[PDB]
Amino acid sequence: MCDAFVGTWKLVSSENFDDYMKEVGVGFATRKVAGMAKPNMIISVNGDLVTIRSESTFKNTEISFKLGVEFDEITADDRKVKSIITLDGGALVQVQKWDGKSTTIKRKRDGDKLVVECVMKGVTSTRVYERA
Repeated sequence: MCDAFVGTWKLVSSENFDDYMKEVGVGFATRKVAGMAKPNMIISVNGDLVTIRSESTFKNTEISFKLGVEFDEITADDRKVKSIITLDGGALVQVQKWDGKSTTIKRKRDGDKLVVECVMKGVTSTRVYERA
């Protein structure tokens, strides 16, 4: 399950992430630190349970989830959200909902890349990772 996503991924490019974070509501200082971070993303699967870790000097976070089962999450910027992650067309699609708001984070395999597209109210950020 989700075999293609398994690995340790290193950030190679980031586009429009500051604007994305502004739209989400991330504070100025936090945006500054999060933006200069070069996280690794470590994805693993154990049976039906997927784990995604994000590691950097900014923060270390981890989520463990089952596809299609809503779960509670504290994000790296300290929002308490309800998250649902689905596999749609080979892409892992995560929707986070909080305070009447929503954002979508799509993780897709493209060649030897993992491409992460984050969208909120039509503001989009794209982060590309490659295997470490």
